[PDB]
Amino acid sequence: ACDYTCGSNCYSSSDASTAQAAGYKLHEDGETVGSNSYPHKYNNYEGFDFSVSSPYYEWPILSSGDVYSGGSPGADRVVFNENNQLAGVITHTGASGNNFVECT
Ligand SMILES: Nc1nc2c(ncn2[C@@H]2O[C@H](CO)[C@@H](O)[C@H]2OP(=O)(O)O)c(=O)[nH]1
Ligand SMILES: [Ca+2]
Ligand SMILES: [Ca+2]
Repeated sequence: ACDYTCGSNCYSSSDASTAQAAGYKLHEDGETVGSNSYPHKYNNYEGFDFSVSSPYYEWPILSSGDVYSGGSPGADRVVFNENNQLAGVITHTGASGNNFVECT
């Protein structure tokens, strides 16, 4: 079973933790990768009801199981905060334009 389902993509908690750890490390070191400069602040324009505190940062989580290193980011993202807490997993899949919807 999937802990997070982003469209057709199936993710386990371990996938989210592995992705979050990579993005958090880059955040703490003040570095970014990719043309879109990940990780970067997530403003929560969508108004998701995150239970943890801000600031929030988005980082790509890949369907292949591989850790993002600068290529195409795909549609899915893990959102984490300043205290290394997972806020949520979201996706562009099933959403209009560049909006996000939450993964189930
Ligand atoms: N949809 C959305 N985009 C955000 C948010 N916070 C930052 N962004 C960025 O705002 C711009 C319009 O969506 C994009 O550059 C997007 O970054 P990403 O495209 O890297 O996600 C947010 O809360 N929602
Ligand atoms: Ca996996
Ligand atoms: Ca692999």
